[PDB]
Amino acid sequence: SGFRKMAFPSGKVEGCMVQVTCGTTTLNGLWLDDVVYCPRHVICTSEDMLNPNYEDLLIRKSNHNFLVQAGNVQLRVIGHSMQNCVLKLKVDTANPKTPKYKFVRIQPGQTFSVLACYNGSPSGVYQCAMRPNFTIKGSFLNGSCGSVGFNIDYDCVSFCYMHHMELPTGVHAGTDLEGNFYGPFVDRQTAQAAGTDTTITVNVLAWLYAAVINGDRWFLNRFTTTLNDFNLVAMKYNYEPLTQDHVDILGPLSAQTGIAVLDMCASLKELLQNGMNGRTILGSALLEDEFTPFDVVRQCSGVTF
Amino acid sequence: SGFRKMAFPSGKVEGCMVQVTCGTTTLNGLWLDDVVYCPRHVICTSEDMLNPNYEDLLIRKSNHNFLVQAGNVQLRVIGHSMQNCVLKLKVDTANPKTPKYKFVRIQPGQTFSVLACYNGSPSGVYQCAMRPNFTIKGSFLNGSCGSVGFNIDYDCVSFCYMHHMELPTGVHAGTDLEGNFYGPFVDRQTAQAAGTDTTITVNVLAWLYAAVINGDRWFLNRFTTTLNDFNLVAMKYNYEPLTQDHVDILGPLSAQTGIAVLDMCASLKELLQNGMNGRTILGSALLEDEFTPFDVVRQC
Ligand SMILES: Cc1ccncc1NC(=O)Cc1cc(Cl)cc(O[C@H]2CC(=O)N2)c1
Ligand SMILES: Cc1ccncc1NC(=O)Cc1cc(Cl)cc(O[C@H]2CC(=O)N2)c1
Ligand SMILES: [Cl-]
Repeated sequence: SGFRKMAFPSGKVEGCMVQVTCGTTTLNGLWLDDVVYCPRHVICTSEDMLNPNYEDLLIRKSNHNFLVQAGNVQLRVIGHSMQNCVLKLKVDTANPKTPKYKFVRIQPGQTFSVLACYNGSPSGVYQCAMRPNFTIKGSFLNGSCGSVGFNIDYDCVSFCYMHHMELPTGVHAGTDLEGNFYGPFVDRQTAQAAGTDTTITVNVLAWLYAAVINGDRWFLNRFTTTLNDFNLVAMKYNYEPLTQDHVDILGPLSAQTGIAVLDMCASLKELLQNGMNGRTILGSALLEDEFTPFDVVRQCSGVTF
Repeated sequence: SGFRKMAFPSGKVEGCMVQVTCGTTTLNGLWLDDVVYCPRHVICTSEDMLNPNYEDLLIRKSNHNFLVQAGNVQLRVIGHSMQNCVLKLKVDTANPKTPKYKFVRIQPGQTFSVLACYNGSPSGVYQCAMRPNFTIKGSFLNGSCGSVGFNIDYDCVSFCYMHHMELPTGVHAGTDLEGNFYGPFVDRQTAQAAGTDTTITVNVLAWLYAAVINGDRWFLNRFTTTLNDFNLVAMKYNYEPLTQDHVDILGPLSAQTGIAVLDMCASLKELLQNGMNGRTILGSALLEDEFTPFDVVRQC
């Protein structure tokens, strides 16, 4: 019993974190095999950030301009190249702690664990979701750039996020490990704002199933709804549309609890139109949308890594 | 910016998790140096769980009755002893992954990270607080016993909790790493109930300071309060009394934000009276009490 916002065990990722310094800027790097990945903005001064020409800034750098520190050992940089918004520093040593890994680009609503780092040292781990507006509501300070997001699928770490910046609203933006930004953001010190966010409907339903599994049923009702009527209500409340794929994905949770997906949608519609009436669900007075259906199944069944 | 429930990176603890089997029972163990720590109830059968006599059950076991598996390697048990409710299995190999560590017994309101495990394998990491009623609101299933709670301030892991059982309300009870239970609980399947839980007042104040540090001030007011008047009000909402120790602990956060502790207490009194009126504080519609003053300073 119990339901917590749970991150993946971070050990496999901790063994990959290094410190990258270029001039006065120090941030985090991810060392996998003989390459260290980090935000390309490590090469910028404050003035360069206003309007950087990264190819021009990079051509002026030599290998010895990048200091990479893994623990208390300095790694030798023997090459450097840029892929989109990520800098790749070739090092003379393959990371002996390199886990089985892959780089995956996730979709909005998908969750992942973030290993927040400063100076190449992991400080904390938290679970979060890629918002529909492509930001993450992370917890990051200056020096956290290069911190990564990941999932574990069996014994393989799938790296999906690298931290680059904080927007004026306090939310965060970054890229996949191929350097492609999530969202309409650019790596430049310039006026940028996140689009209006929406709630991840399939995740709220997953969390309502988790609440039922944990003995919280007050919100259930005798009603059902069509997918189209539910989507009309979802649009009204700034909830993401629910597709048939979402319903299919909620199939196992629906079969385990005996609450059809459209039956749970009728509970969600009533919750949206009426509120919770002073009550809570899993210790929350708001509808939680940062647990996917897979996260709920994983936590309620004790899957290990 | 941002404020999350943040756990410590679990790597240092993952390298210590092992599987311990005694007969038909399998649970988790914590392998540090040449000793594996685990709940002593691993030696119980179904028939032993209401009134086990652990000294009697343990005297009947030989070293080879305990199977310890670290990854895909079986560790040889060369000794065994019981310390309170923890069993200590001496093994023939020191854990090469043993981090710098210590055992610390925590007080209610203290937070820690839990590395939930099954069959010696880590499943997930989350953040917990030791409730005022000495239980923890964890996420644990059958097989999670022996999973541990810890803090890693600097590079030293301070182990503070070892999971032993789930009470009928769904909350969890366990011991420190010296085997002493937190709370009035016993490792027996006899009827046990947690005392009425209360909100950790000092932690709610810490989190209100975190909200101010992160730019939110809507809940502030022009009022102050005496410590005694605050406690008289707060107790009516099942909040823990705020002591002068707590007021002192909030000193740095008070000095950083410019809001006196009793001034923040008046905000809390008003929030308890009015609720949030459709507003949120750090993305929450309820008052959060699982961040300590130390956690707020570390994260913000
Ligand atoms: C200080 C901090 C805190 C947390 N996480 C990260 C950081 N660091 C930064 O944001 C530094 C930075 C890097 C880039 Cl590529 C762009 C940038 O300005 C953009 C952000 C916006 O809206 N204009 C600023
Ligand atoms: C099933 C489960 C789920 C999560 N975490 C742990 C578990 N396992 C247990 O609770 C097993 C267990 C061990 C002990 Cl030492 C005592 C016990 O019964 C006490 C609890 C109560 O009210 N009487 C029960
Ligand atoms: Cl609501």
